[PDB]
Amino acid sequence: EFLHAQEEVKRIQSIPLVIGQFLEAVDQNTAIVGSTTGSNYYVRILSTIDRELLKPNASVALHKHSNALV
Amino acid sequence: LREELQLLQEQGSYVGEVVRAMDKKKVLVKVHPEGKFVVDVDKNIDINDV
Amino acid sequence: ENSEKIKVNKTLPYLVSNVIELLDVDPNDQEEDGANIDLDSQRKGKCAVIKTSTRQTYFLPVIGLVDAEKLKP
Amino acid sequence: KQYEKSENDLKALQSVGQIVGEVLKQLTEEKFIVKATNGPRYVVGCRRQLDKSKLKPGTRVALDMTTLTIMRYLPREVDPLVYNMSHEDPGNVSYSEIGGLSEQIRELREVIELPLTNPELFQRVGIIPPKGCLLYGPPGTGKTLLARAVASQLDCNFLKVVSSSIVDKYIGESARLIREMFNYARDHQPCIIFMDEIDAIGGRRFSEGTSADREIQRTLMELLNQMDGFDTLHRVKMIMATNRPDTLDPAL
Amino acid sequence: AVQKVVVHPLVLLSVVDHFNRIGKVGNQKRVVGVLLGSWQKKVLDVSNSFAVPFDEDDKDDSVWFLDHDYLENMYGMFKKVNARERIVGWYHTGPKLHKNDIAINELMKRYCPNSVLVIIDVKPKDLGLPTEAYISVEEVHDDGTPTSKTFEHVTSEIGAEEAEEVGVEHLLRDIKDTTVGTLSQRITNQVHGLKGLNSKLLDIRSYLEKVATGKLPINHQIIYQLQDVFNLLPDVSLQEFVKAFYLKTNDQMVVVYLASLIRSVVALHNLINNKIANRDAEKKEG
Amino acid sequence: AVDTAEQVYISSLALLKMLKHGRAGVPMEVMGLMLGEFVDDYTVRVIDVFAMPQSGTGVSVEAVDPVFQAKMLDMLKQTGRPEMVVGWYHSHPGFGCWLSGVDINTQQSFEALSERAVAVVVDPIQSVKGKVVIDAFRLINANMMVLGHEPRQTTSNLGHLNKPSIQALIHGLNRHYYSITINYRKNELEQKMLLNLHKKSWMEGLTLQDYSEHCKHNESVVKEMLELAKNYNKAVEEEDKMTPEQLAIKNVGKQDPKRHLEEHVDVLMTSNIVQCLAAMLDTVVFK
Amino acid sequence: MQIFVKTLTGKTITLEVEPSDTIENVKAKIQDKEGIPPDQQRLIFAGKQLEDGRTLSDYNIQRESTLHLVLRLRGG
Amino acid sequence: MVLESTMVCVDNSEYMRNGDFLPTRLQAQQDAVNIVCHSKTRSNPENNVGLITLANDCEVLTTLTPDTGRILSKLHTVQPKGKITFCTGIRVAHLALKHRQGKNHKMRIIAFVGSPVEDNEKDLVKLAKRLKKEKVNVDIINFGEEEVNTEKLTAFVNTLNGKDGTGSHLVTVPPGPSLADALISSPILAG
Ligand SMILES: Nc1ncnc2c1ncn2[C@@H]1O[C@H](COP(=O)(O)OP(=O)(O)O)[C@@H](O)[C@H]1O
Ligand SMILES: [Zn+2]
Repeated sequence: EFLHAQEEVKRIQSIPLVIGQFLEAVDQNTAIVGSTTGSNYYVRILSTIDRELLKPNASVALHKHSNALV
Repeated sequence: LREELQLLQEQGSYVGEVVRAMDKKKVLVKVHPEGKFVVDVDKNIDINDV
Repeated sequence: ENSEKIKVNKTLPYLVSNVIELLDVDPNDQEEDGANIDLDSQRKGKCAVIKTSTRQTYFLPVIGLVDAEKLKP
Repeated sequence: KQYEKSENDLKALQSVGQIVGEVLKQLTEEKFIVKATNGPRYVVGCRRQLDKSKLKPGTRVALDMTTLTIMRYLPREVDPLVYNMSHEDPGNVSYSEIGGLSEQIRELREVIELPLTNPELFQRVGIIPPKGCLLYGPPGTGKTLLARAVASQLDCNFLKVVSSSIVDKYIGESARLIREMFNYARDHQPCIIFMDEIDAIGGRRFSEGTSADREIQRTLMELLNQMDGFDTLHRVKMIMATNRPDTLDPAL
Repeated sequence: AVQKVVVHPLVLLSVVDHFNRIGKVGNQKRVVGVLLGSWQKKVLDVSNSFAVPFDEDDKDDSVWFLDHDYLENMYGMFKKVNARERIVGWYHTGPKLHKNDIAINELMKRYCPNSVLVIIDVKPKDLGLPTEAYISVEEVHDDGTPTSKTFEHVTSEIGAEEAEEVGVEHLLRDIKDTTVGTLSQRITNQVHGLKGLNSKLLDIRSYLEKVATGKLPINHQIIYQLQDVFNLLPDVSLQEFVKAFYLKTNDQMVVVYLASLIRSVVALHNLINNKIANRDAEKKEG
Repeated sequence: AVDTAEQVYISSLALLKMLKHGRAGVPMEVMGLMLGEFVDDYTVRVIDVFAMPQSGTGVSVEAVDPVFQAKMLDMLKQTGRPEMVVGWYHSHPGFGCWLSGVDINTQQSFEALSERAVAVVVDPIQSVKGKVVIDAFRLINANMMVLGHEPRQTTSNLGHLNKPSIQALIHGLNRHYYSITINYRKNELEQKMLLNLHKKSWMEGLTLQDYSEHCKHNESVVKEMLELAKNYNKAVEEEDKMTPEQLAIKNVGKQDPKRHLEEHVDVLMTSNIVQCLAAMLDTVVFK
Repeated sequence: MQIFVKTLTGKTITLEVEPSDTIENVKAKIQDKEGIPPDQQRLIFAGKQLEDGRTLSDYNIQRESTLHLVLRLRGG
Repeated sequence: MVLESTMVCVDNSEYMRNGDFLPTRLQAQQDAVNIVCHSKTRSNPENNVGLITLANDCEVLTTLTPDTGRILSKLHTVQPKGKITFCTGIRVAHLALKHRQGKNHKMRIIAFVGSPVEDNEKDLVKLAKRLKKEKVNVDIINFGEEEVNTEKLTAFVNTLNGKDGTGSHLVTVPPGPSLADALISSPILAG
């Protein structure tokens, strides 16, 4: 059921996705990204993303409305 | 994980920099691009921590 | 009834803009039904690209209530 | 007949414009990274039948307004200042009208007219033909008049620049014309560039003067790049004219 | 040659509904329909299907019906709604193929030059891979057959597409499954493997007991082509093959011996990290 | 005359016809009819789904000639049986699966002809390989906006399957229509073959992959597993007394002991065991 | 005279008309029994589209013939 | 105006290749098909016509359709070559007309036999009582040569419509070379 639970999260991408860049991380599962819309946010991240991919200031995807790390 | 799908359909938060605070539990913050705002503090934070 | 309907959807407040250039796209080879759209390749005439006053470029295949001959870039 | 015009306008009303953007790269078979011209970047998809091989890094597409997906790949922009100097010259009597300098009339013919009409003789000796020339002299000797008779032959493939309306009020945006010019000169293959009176944009050098001079010199060095630089040129000829050649940059 | 076909999972289900349409007769009524696919490559694709009326008797299997007029109009509709798609062949639902099944192919080779059948099975009593497909050639024999015409086995597999994997595997939630389980599928795979081995041997001796004694044509088919099967039969435990298991299995034993030697140390980290966290949260609480 | 707790039965062929027509016509609304039977006054059952030739825009979609319509149903009667239209469907690509202002305009057209005409919404974009976002709605009058519309004699269509989503009640629920529940009926015959379509023959169960690459893969994986052990000695010994949520913030980055170390052992286990055990059976069984 | 309007919902609608009547008057009568406006109505007689500018005698539609009623289907 | 489904059984065996009718039997039996399709059209457009042959294969060139222009395309290059085959020729018309679209239409079969049949009387009486069990009326028109002064045919028609039947008839041949309109002078209505 936990592996069925991981797959059902994945509707959140669905490709109308916008692109930001990763900046910093505060604590467990909460970080800061710099969007390509000019401004700067304080977002939440999914438990799915492997944490080895972080800090090159990586290119990241973001939600449109709710603006989280996806 | 099952609860999580609603919580990330929820709006984010801005980040800004405190210039300096003033009286009556307010500060003065330029955000990133825009002007400076006189805003409210939370109930969990203190004025002296700013 | 139509000239009444033209009056309604042609209001006064407008956004002005610039005609950047003009084009003419051809049709394609295959258009299967079910997913058939007239916008894709059912028009072979003229077409234009427009930048607004808000620094935003737009593509429109249907020109509007003007003539493509009278338009220059 | 007037009813037919109204029915065309009934069809015309429900058309919705489309977003213009450029393809950055291909992520997967159905995921694409594009960028709107005004700003931010997106992750998109095509429809089904768009012939996705033609989508390359650097091409231009049209996007849906709401679904925000790729509709059609399109050719390259033109920046209609170029259209204001491409199809703008009116015709002229040919060089039988001019006279008294038939040496220089012949001399221009080998650098422009011959190596595109007859490229074989240059390959036989084995020497690349020259690229650009320079006209100079007192005013009223007919420097502008000579270029009109050359332009009156082609009348389709001739770019004329005043070399003074290039400047602007912004910081970039004067180089951005020059990149668009040579790229338009890249697309059509046998192009002719004509810039009268370089002395506005030309100059020589200043020992760290006004920042406004630095805008001119950075604009000047885009020419010194894109005449020699990395990318070589083919069939691109540049006619240059001025009154005083002493004030010019020796690198030019 | 075609050398495999690719069957999307929208069909194998758009056949069984048509078996469920006329299935109220219960006893026997074979479903025959029209198959739709892609003129792709040497490899071929299968996308869509539809039905066609068909009936046939029990004796004198030469009385059968394919409405050409129904086949012209309804394919003319599917050509109208879909220009990408054209015909590739046909199917029937019969568990074992019948004697009638060659003249049906000989009809519709005038539609596609290589018209291919697909046999499906609504009831796979075999728990193995169903829905196998054939193609007809000519193999004129030493006996003097004017045209030795019999179908040839072609391998096949179930296709996949991004939209249909969504809809199918949503419907798999009515039962439980371990696709994520490593080595739990694997142990079943040799169980599902050797069950297939025993099933083919019980079938072949039933053919072999009949042709030995009393009644069957003893013909110069399988009886020596199956003799070649006995010719291979490797002699496994002999002179130098012993030095293939004692030089190569003990290679793979060391890697397992390495992997256990770390897995025990990894689980030993979780002891001390828990035993520190146990008593030191206790001794500060008290 | 009153409503109830209604229930939308399906066919398994229908949902695959729903999304594949929806996915292939993704950037616009694609339309189709829905074909079934009114089994009682309480539940509804669709068994068939077909589309029609269409013509669309970016904002609207239209059908074309109705001579396709009656001739389609005619040739579905003579092959199989006759049946009944029950409603229709279309897509809302990437939207909040909600009846639009034109989508509602074709419903007083349909509810006046037959009573319980169901509008069905599908989205092949918010649907992942785990689960599908299917949706079906039922128009209600505005003249009975004060009077009750359902008698509510059970709990099955009140608190089950969700409370209505915030992006769908912003247009709809419970104004101008009401939602309806959807389940999945399954005949035994297709249920048995929907179970087994990911298995192979005994050829796949009895392979021995190849011993050159299998030793090469073991030579590969152990080699970086040495390097993972090099990094593992440093970090476990290190342990700055940092109250380990601060250990849990300095590890997002490039840091990865203890995570690949469990991983590659699992790969080296399941590869070597099956490669041995299948080679065991090919001697015991064969000759 | 009587006619028959057969829907795709298996429903038969009978209408008392005249052979000289226009099609839009028949579509008005369908609106009189249903409330469906005539722009949302399509009429098929023997695989043929019917036009409001003609009459029933133009298509040789006579007493107790069978029509086919298809509704407008635009969403969006 | 009445509701039926015309199933015509043409003859392209070899015995049609002679001239005991005036041009050739082929044009003689084609003109018989010309007058019956106009008969079924002017009766009722709801009626429909399908054809079958009695050759080595019993070929459905047209499945049952109300349009007759397709049938007239099939009658050209009919190739009158082959063996007459009878016991499966009714059987392929038997199971064909249970796949009709209008079940109010009566299953009526007409047959054109212009070749000698080698049938047994036992094989046809099995077919005759088979047609009793499904209530099919067949009117056979005889051409040319066959078992002359027809035996096992009048016996077949009578054992088709026995026990208060007489909806099925047997129009024998007029043994004379003449136009096909004189052949259909009595069957212009029925047998
Ligand atoms: N060689 C010549 N023959 C005839 N007319 C000439 C000649 N040279 C100059 N002119 C006259 O000069 C005018 C153009 O001069 P222009 O080309 O502008 O000189 P410059 O380019 O040096 O300023 C023409 O109108 C023409 O009448
Ligand atoms: Zn909509």
